[PDB]
Amino acid sequence: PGRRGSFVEMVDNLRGKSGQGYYVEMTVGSPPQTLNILVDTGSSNFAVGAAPHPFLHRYYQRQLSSTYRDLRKGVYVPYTQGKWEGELGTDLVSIPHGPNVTVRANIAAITESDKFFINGSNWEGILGLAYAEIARPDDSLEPFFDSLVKQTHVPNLFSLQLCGAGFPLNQSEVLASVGGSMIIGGIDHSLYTGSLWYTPIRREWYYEVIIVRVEINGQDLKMDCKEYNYDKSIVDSGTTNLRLPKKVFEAAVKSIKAASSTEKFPDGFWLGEQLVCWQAGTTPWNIFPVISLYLMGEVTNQSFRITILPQQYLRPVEDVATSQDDCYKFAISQSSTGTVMGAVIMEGFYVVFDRARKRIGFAVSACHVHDEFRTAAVEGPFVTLDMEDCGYN
Ligand SMILES: CC(=O)N[C@@H](Cc1cc(F)cc(F)c1)[C@H](O)[C@H]1C[C@@H](OCC2CCCCC2)CN1
Repeated sequence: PGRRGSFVEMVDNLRGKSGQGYYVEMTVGSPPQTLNILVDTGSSNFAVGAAPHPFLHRYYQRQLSSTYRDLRKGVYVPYTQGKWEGELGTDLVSIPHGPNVTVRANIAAITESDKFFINGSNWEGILGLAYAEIARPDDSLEPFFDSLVKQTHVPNLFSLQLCGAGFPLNQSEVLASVGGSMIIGGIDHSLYTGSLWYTPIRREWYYEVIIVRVEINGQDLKMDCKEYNYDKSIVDSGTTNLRLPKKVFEAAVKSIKAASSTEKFPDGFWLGEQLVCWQAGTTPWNIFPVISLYLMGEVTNQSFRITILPQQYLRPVEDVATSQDDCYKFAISQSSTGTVMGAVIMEGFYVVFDRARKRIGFAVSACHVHDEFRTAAVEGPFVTLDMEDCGYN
């Protein structure tokens, strides 16, 4: 059958890009104050700029909201990239291109920050979509999505289609372009092709999953599967890269270098610091390998795999000389806090965060970037044994 799209009001409600984040429009307070908010499945606090900042064009003004409630408590959140400090309160919140509901939610009003806001990102806050376990100050601060589900009839699920352009976008182009969809309360069948395959959420804190095998162009990386999930593996729209545990990163880059060895790239490229450029239209996608991550299935002893292309893990960037060349940075990097399946990997797929059934679904995205010879893929099943042993304790 033809796939129908039943969530038209929410399709195309995101803007942004992998490097600076994808955001959704929200309103806070009464009368409504419109703010653009970063969608972050890797944290659990809803927070907004609430004081002037050189990178903010607007911010939440609590004194102008008749529905604001002061919780008289400070909050601090330290992320990988940056950090902020603020003041807790609650207020009425809505998503204009979302469900037609208004809920009272916890809001951290950011008063101080460091390396948090991004110049020209066009967002002024963050929506942490993960679970209360990782909320600051503690798990008693109910996250936004929990409030939404408790106060309304919205089903306990959301899905994300992050759309990478495959070329650079300046601030103006981001403003005028659609960056994807966040479907709150459902799955929109127009956003993917093929089947949805589900992996269990191991524990409800981050959106933690278990990787059981890694291949580079079909070649098994052949590491003990616990290495892939040391000390966790998470699905995170708030991180740009695919980040891998140090040892896995070292093995994967050695394999990616070997597969792409018809061209030599500088160390700075592989360290994700330096861009590489090709003459317009000549990027040699075919010399770079595909990367497959096998994920634990819902059926005992079954796994499935998701496969990405270099069009996902090579992130388009503007040249230092703004020429006609096509330039990119390598968007796979090392981590000391486990695997992070960031935005550049989520760009290949429509990802379903099925909280009700404690599982994450993946399907090939209808907006993934590819070429005439290869596409991203989601395939299965594979008979995989002792998959629970892949989890790190
Ligand atoms: C690059 C990075 O830090 N991304 C942030 C969002 C983000 C985006 C951005 F543009 C600027 C930022 F400062 C932050 C994500 O949350 C990452 C961070 C890491 O979780 C940390 C814990 C710390 C304890 C509370 C829960 C979160 C995994 N998910």
